[PDB]
Amino acid sequence: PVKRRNNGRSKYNCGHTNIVRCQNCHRCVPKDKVIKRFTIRNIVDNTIADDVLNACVIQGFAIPKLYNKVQYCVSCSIHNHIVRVRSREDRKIRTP
Amino acid sequence: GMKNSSGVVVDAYIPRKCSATNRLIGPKDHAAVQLSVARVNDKGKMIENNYVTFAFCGAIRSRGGVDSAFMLLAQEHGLME
Amino acid sequence: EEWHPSTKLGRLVKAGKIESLYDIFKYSLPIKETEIIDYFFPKSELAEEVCNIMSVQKQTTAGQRTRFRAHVIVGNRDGFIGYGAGVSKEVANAIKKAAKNARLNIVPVRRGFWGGKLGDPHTVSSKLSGKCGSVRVRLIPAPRGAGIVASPTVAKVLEFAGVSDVFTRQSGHSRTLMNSVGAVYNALKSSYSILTPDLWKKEQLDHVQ
Amino acid sequence: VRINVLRDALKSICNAQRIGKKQVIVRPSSKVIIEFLQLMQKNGYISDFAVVDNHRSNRIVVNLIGRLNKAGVISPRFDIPANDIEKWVVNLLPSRLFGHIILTTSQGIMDHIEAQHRQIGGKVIGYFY
Amino acid sequence: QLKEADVKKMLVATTHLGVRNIDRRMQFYIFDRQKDGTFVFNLQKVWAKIVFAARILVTIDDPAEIAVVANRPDAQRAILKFCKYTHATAFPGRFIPGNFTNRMNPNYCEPRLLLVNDPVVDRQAILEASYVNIPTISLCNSDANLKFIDVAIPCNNKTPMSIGLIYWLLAREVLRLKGSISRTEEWDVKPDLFVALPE
RNA sequence: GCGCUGCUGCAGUUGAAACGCCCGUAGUUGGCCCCCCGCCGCCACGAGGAAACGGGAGCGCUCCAGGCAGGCCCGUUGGAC
RNA sequence: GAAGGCCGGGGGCUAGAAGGCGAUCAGACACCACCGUAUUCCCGGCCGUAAACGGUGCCGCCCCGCGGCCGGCGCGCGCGUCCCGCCGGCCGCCCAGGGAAACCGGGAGGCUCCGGGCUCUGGGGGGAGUAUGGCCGCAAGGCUGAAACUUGAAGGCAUUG
Ligand SMILES: [Mg+2]
Ligand SMILES: [Mg+2]
Ligand SMILES: [Mg+2]
Ligand SMILES: [Mg+2]
Ligand SMILES: [Mg+2]
Ligand SMILES: [Mg+2]
Ligand SMILES: [Mg+2]
Ligand SMILES: [Mg+2]
Ligand SMILES: [Zn+2]
Repeated sequence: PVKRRNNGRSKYNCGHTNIVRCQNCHRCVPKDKVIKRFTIRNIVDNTIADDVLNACVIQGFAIPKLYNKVQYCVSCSIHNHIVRVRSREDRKIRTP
Repeated sequence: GMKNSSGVVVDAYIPRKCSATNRLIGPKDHAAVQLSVARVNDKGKMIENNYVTFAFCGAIRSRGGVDSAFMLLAQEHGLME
Repeated sequence: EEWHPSTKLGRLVKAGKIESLYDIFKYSLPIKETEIIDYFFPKSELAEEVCNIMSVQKQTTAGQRTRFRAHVIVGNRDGFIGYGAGVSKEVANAIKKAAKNARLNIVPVRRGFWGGKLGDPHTVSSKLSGKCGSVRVRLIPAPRGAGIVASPTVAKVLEFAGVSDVFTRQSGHSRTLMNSVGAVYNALKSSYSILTPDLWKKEQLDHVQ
Repeated sequence: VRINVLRDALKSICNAQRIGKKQVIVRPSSKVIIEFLQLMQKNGYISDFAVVDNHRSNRIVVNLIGRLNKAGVISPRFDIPANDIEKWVVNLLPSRLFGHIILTTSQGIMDHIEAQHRQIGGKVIGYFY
Repeated sequence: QLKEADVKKMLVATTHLGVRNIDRRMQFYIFDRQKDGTFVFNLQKVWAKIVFAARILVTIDDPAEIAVVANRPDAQRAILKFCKYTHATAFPGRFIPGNFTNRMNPNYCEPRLLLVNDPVVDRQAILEASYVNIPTISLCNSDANLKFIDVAIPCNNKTPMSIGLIYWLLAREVLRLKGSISRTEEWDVKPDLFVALPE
C-alpha cells in the first residue's frame, strides 16, 4: 500500500531534480529527498569564550561564528537520531 | 394514496414530506425534526396558540442551509419583515 | 418485577395513549425497550429464525480465545421485518442477544401491485436495491402466482416480511450470509422512503405529536 | 469536445436537485431540450423555464420542485418497433405504473404510452421518473 | 423593532464586533469589514433573529425540557441566570457523552430543545442531539460551521459583556411574550448580573 | 450455472491488465440555427412468394402421447389465422 | 527518447566495473583500506530500453467549504508592493458521495437507479516472455509470440498475537 501522499519527497511540477551527496556516508541522494539542517555556532565553544576574550588584545572583538549546512540521507539521519519513527496519526504533523 | 380498482386506498400510512425539499422522511431518519412558530396578536405581546409547523429532513440539515430555507418559508407564511 | 418504563416513549406506551406502532414509525422515534413491541404484539404474532451460527477466534499469548456470533430475523408475515446480531462466549446468550437486537430494530415493508390491482398487495411496490459489503440485491415486481424466485436464505426473509411474488438478483460474494441479509434488509428499509406521484399530494402538518 | 447537450443538461439538473436547489442554468438551447422540458413540465416535474437569447447558443433557466428522481439519455438512438416496447419498459423503468419513456417519431416527440396507443414506434431519446 | 437603548447597549458591549475570518453561510449578516480585518455584523438582523428564537422557545409548553449547554467559563453565570428566571435546565461544565442516548447515565434526560453558546466547544453535544431528533439553537460568531444548526444568532461569543447581554435580552423577550412584563416598562433585572463578576 | 467473454452487461492506483512521449493516414465520432422542396436511412401498412416443424381456432382416438376428424335436421360441415 | 553499451576520431583530472593487494572470517576470490584499465568529457553516428511512477490514457460538462504560492488584468481607498475580485497553473485539509479496504474527493464522485466520444490492455498459478518462424540491429539484443506437461491454490487490504 501507499504509506505517504508525498511519496517520501518534495517533488512538484517537475520530473528530475539535481542530486547531492550525504556528508557522513557519501551516498547520492535527490535534492528534494535529503534531510537538511542549518546550524550557527561559535568556533571556540562557550566555556572558554571568556578566557579567549581576556587573552585577546583588540577592544570590542566579536567572536566569529560558523555557518554550515548539513545534509544527511534517510538511513544516517535515523541512525543518528536526527528524525524519529512516528506513529500513524503523528506522521501528518509538520512543525519543528 | 394508492387506490385499488375500486378507488379505495390501501397504503398503510402516508409519511411526512420535508417542507423545503418535498422529500419523503423515512421511519429511521433519526436526524429529522419538526418545529413550530407562534402567531402574535394584533396588539402584540400575546400568542393566539395557532402554531405554524415545519419539518426538515436530515440530509438537508447535514448539508446546512436550513436557516435560509426557514427564512424564506416564514416570509412566505409570515409578514416577518 | 414488572415492566417499569425507563423512557418517555415507554411510559406513554405502558399507558394506553399510543394505539398503533405505525403511530410511532411516522415520526422516526428510536426504540430502546423490547417491552414496547410485545405490547403491540401481545399474542407473540412475530416469528423468529436463526440464520447462522459461526465461531470467531482471537489469538492470544496462551492458545486461542473463541466466541460465537449469531444472526436472527423476526416478522409477523405482514409488512414488518427486523434483523439483528449478537456475539457472546456461549451460544445461547448470543442467540438471546441477537433476538433482542432484531426485535429492537424493525421497519415496515411497503407492498404494491403488478399491473392489475385486485385484492391485497402481493409484491413489492417497485424496484428496490441494497448494498452491504460486496453483495448487491435487486428486487423486481412479479405477477401473481409466480412464487418467490430467490435463494432459500433470502426467501426466508421475504416470507417473514409478508410477500408472495417477487423476482430477485444477487451479485458479489453471496456466500457471506450477514451481508446478503443486510443488503436485502436495507433494500426493504428503503421502500417507504421512495417518492411516487400518488404521494405528491400536498398535506399540511399536524401540531399534535 | 461537447457532443450530447441533452446529457449535460440532465446531469446538471439532477446534481442541482440532489442538494435541493431551486434554479439552474444550461448553456445549450436546442429544440430537443425544449421538447424534453415541455414534456417534463406537462407531466409535473420541473414547472417553469425560460430561454435567454444571446445570438450564441441561447441559455435556459429552469425551476425545481423536487419529485424528480432520475433522468438520462440513450446515446445511440436505437430503433424501437411499435410492438417491441415492454422489454425496454421493464429493463429501464422501476415499475409499469409510473414513468415516461420519450420516443421521437414521424408524428413528433411523444411518450411511450401515447405511441403504444397509436401502435407506432420510432427512436428513443431518454427517460425520467 | 430596534430601540436606541438596545443599540447603545450593544455598541458599548462590543457585540457588533466579530472575527477576521468569514464564512459563505454568514455573509448575509455582515455589513462591512474594518480596515484592520475585523468584521461588523448588522444589529437589526441579530435583533430579528433573537425575536424569532424567542418565539420558537416560548412555543414549548414545559420550560424544563429546554437544555442549556455552556462549557465556556465566562457564560456559566449568564446561563445559570437564564435557567433560573426562565425555569429551564442547565448542563454547565463538561458534557458527558451518553447523556442523551445512555439511559443508565445518572444525568439522563429527554429534552425537546437544545441551546448552545458555541459549536466548536459544544458540538460534541450537537452530534448527540442529532442522534435523538432534537432541534438546536446556537450563538454563532462571524465564522462558524452549521452542522446540525437549525437557527443561528450572529454575535461575538468570547467577551463576557456580549454573552450576558444577549441572554438577558432573550430572557426579556421571552418573558414579554409570555405576558409577565409589558414592553413599555424596563425589566427589573439588570444585565450586569448575567455577566460573570471576578472575585 | 457464468455479469468467468460482459451489445443489454466485466475489469484496468494497490489483486492480471493505460503503449515512454508527440505528430499522423485509413477508420470511428462530430456544437447551434432555416416549418413544409428532392434524395438515404428510419417507422407503419400492403403485395408477392412451399409445406412439415412451431404458435394457434374447433373436434371426449375411453384420457394421453396424437390425428384432422365427425354427426345428424351439419356455414356449401370443417380443416381459420 | 535517462543511464549503461557500440563504431570512428580527439582529449587524459577526479571517481572507478575488470584486475591486484592488506585486513576480517571456519572459509570471504564480498562488505572495510589502498593502487588501478575501460568508462565518465567533446564531435559525427548506432542502439531504442527503466519503479521511462501520480504504479491512475486523451477530449468534454456539473460539483461542499476553507487556505497557501506563481504569472497577468481590473476595482476601491486613507497609496500600502494595501484588500476585493477574474483568468490560467502548482498544492494541502475536507462535508456529501464512492470503494474489499488502505483511501479519492481540482475524482478512484455524478454507475446493478448499472448508455458523452476515441484508442489500448487483461481472463487461476506455473511451463514462459521459453521453443520455432518473421522483421530490425556491427554486436549486445529489441518487436511479435505458442504448445505439450503440471498444479489447488497463488494474490489484495486490513485485525489479534
Ligand atoms: Mg511496507
Ligand atoms: Mg522520473
Ligand atoms: Mg497489477
Ligand atoms: Mg553514455
Ligand atoms: Mg506503466
Ligand atoms: Mg456499465
Ligand atoms: Mg474476471
Ligand atoms: Mg493463465
Ligand atoms: Zn553520511
